[PDB]
Amino acid sequence: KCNTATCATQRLANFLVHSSNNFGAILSSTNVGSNTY
Amino acid sequence: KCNTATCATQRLANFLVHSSNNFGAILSSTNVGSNTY
Amino acid sequence: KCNTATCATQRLANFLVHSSNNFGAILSSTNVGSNTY
Amino acid sequence: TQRLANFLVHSSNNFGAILSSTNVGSNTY
Amino acid sequence: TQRLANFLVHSSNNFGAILSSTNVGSNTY
Amino acid sequence: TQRLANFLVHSSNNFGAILSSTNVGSNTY
Amino acid sequence: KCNTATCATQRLANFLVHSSNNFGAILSSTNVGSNTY
Amino acid sequence: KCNTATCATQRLANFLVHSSNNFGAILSSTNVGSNTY
Amino acid sequence: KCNTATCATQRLANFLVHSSNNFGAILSSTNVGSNTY
Amino acid sequence: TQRLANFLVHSSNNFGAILSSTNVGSNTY
Amino acid sequence: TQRLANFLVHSSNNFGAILSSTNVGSNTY
Amino acid sequence: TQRLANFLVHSSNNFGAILSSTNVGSNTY
Repeated sequence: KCNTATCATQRLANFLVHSSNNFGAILSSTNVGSNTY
Repeated sequence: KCNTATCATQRLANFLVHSSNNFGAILSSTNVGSNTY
Repeated sequence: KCNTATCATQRLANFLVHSSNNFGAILSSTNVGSNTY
Repeated sequence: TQRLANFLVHSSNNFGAILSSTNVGSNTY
Repeated sequence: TQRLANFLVHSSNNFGAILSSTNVGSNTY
Repeated sequence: TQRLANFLVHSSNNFGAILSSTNVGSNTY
Repeated sequence: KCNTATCATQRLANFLVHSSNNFGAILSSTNVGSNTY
Repeated sequence: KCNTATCATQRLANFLVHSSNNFGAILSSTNVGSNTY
Repeated sequence: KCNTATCATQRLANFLVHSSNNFGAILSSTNVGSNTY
Repeated sequence: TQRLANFLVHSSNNFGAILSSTNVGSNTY
Repeated sequence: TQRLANFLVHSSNNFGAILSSTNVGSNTY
Repeated sequence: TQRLANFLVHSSNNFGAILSSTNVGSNTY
């Protein structure tokens, strides 16, 4: 390939595997800036 | 390829796998800026 | 390819797989700016 | 035997500038 | 035996500028 | 035997500038 | 007057004299909530 | 007056004299909530 | 007056004299909540 | 001797909910 | 002798909820 | 003799909730 001069190479292999198998109950509440009076 | 001069290469391989298999109940509430009086 | 000079190459391969198989109940509420009196 | 007398006088005299804001139960976004 | 007397006088005299805002139950976005 | 007398006078005289803000129950974002 | 019992008296004499004699120039600007772009 | 019993008296004499004699220039600006861009 | 019993008296005499004689220049600026960009 | 090449691609794919507020020069009272 | 190449790609993929507020030059009272 | 190459890729993938507030030049009272 670069036999003679100045050859730069960045090799990036990124693999992401997000898996959620929910055989059940997940409950979530996000209350940002909310208020209860 | 770049036998002589100044060859740059960025190689990016990105693979993302988001999988959600919900065999069940997911409950979610996002209350942003909301208010309850 | 670029035997002589000044060759640049950005190689980007992006693969995204979002899969949701919901064999069940998902409930979601987003209340932004909403208010309840 | 209750003898009750209540006398109330409210007197307001503005000779200038009044600015008022009340937000019982508001939300400003 | 209840003898009750209630006297109320409200008197407002503006000689200038009044500005008022009330938002019982409002939302401004 | 209750003999009760309540006398209340409220008198406000502005000769200049008044600014007021009240937010019982508000949210400003 | 109240020789025997339970006499109450509130005596209020209020006198207000606002006088402005302007032998000259008064300039005033009230800009409430106004905006200039 | 109240020779025998329970006589109360509040005596209030209020006198206010606001006088402005402006033989000259008064300049005033009140900018509440105003904005200039 | 109250020779026998329980006689209370509050005596209030209030006199206020605000006088401004401006033989000259008064300049005033009140900028509440105002902004200049 | 200027040789100029500018290539720009903007690609936006919403698969869900987007809420946006911009107040360049506003005032909410 | 200027040889210039500029390549820009912006790619945004929302798969969910986005909320944004920008107040360059605002005032909320 | 300037040979210039600039390559920029911005890629954003939200799979969830994003909340953002920016107040370059604001005032909240």
